[PDB]
Amino acid sequence: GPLGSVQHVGFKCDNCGIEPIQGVRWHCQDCPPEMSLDFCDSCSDCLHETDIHKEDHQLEPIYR
Amino acid sequence: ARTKQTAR
Ligand SMILES: [Zn+2]
Ligand SMILES: [Zn+2]
Repeated sequence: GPLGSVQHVGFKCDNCGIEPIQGVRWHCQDCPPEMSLDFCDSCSDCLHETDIHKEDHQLEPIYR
Repeated sequence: ARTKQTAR
C-alpha cells in the first residue's frame, strides 16, 4: 500500500533532476505555482535556492 | 518541477 511507494507522474525533481518523484513528493510551500518546485525524500533535506527558490521557506511532504 | 500535462 501507501507510504514510501508514492508515484508523482508530472513532478520531476529540481535538486537531482530525477523523473516523477518516488516515495513521497516535497511540494515547495512558498515558491510560486509558475515554478512549482519539487524534491525527493532525500533531496527535501538539501535546502536549495535558485533565482526564485530560497531557504526562507518550508516544504510540504505528500504521502499520496 | 510540474511536468504535469493538462487540457487546453
Ligand atoms: Zn531528487
Ligand atoms: Zn522552494
